Amino acid sequence: KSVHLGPGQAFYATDGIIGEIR
Amino acid sequence: DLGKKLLEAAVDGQDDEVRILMANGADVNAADWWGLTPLHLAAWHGHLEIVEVLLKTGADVNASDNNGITPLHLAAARGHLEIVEVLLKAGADVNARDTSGDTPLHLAAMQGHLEIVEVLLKHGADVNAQDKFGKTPFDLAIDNGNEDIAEVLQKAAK
Repeated sequence: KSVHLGPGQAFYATDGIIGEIR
Repeated sequence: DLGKKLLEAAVDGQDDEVRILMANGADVNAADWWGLTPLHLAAWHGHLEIVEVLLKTGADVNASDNNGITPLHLAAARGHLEIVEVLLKAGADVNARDTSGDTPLHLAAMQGHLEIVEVLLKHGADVNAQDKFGKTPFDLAIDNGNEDIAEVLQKAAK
């Protein structure tokens, strides 16, 4: 739920969303 | 609805329920608000048998979510080697860019998954690919102290 910027940003964004419904 | 339950079944490893839902007419390519499909969620959580069932029943191997993330990105990033192999055999785009310009090879290099890097390279991954931050997979390996992956990418680039 911290915002990872730069390389991997898209991945971390989706990885966090999936973590919500998981 | 059946699509919501299939997304839940796929992320939670419910092999039996995935088959029950697809028998009862669930859309194998059901997408949530965020563009995520059952195959994304099974690939993310390492549910190999579900990935195989979904692909067998018409799942879109190259589905991207709102961040351009494909099932292969998620399996590569999350270290699910057998899933990477199955997704590539089914026609996953090995060089898909997400909205950061990261490829599966960038994410495997960043996340320290060496056998996944090797399989991606074997299937035509672009070693020279630069994300939107100007990084190659080699650069992300170096940045993350993944020296084995950095060495393998330097050889591939030669």
